[PDB]
Amino acid sequence: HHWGYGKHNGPEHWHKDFPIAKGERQSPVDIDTHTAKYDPSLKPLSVSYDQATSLRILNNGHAFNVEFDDSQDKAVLKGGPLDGTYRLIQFHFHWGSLDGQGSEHTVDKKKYAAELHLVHWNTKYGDFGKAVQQPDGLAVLGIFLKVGSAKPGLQKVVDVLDSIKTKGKSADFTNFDPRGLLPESLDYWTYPGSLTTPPLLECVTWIVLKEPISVSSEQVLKFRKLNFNGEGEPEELMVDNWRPAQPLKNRQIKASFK
Ligand SMILES: C=CCN1CCC[C@@H]1CNC(=O)c1cc(S(N)(=O)=O)cc(OC)c1OC
Ligand SMILES: [Zn+2]
Repeated sequence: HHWGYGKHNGPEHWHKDFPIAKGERQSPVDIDTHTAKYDPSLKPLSVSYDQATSLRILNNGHAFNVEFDDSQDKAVLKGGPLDGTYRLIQFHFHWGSLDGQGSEHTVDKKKYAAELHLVHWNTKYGDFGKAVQQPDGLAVLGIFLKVGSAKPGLQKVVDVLDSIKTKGKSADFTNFDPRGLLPESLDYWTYPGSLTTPPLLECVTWIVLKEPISVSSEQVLKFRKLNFNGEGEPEELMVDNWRPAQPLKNRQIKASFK
């Protein structure tokens, strides 16, 4: 009886195995655009993905993760609210059964069709497992997806999903360029928070881009053909793999833009 996104094991149950689920800095949150304050002291974010080395794509039973070589400073996130250098380890998405839900963060209670998370770790802690034990260990770049025009830079991801339908399947996924998943603007909101999956560790500086990317209906329909189950098991479509907004508590969301 492991955690997941069903009736019996979904987000309202997680606190029993992971009591931090009711903690002081949980994610995701609703971004109230009228209460977020412009912070002129933040910087421009620096997203340096030209040397990124993707390796593999894995269906982990929750989402699919595109994994990178993080054994050197190749694809790194710096600036904005961050001090130091954060290495890209993996990206994944959260999405819905229908276009009106899927994102984890919300904007004035608006749900997007999906949300991309680019997960990076703070090199001062040496490895990812040490970083997730620190309050400043991870930086997650979050990007909303709306349904409209296709995202050309996403199609290589879409076209490999048939090969990783079920939990525990992986495929070679070399030479994928994550720059093709970014919107034009790097305007963002930021706040201190958590992993949105168990173990829900309070180790994340969240950086959520204001500008969504557009993907096609055909692209997101291919996300919804994945399976939470392993091969040969009763089919459970991989949909609605999002945690809902959590209480903001004693936190301020800051804006990089006026
Ligand atoms: C070294 C320990 C930390 N490990 C322990 C098992 C998962 C946890 C790592 N969690 C993540 O990387 C992880 C984080 C997120 S999220 N939405 O960025 O918090 C999602 C995910 O899979 C959809 C993840 O699993 C790979
Ligand atoms: Zn995520």
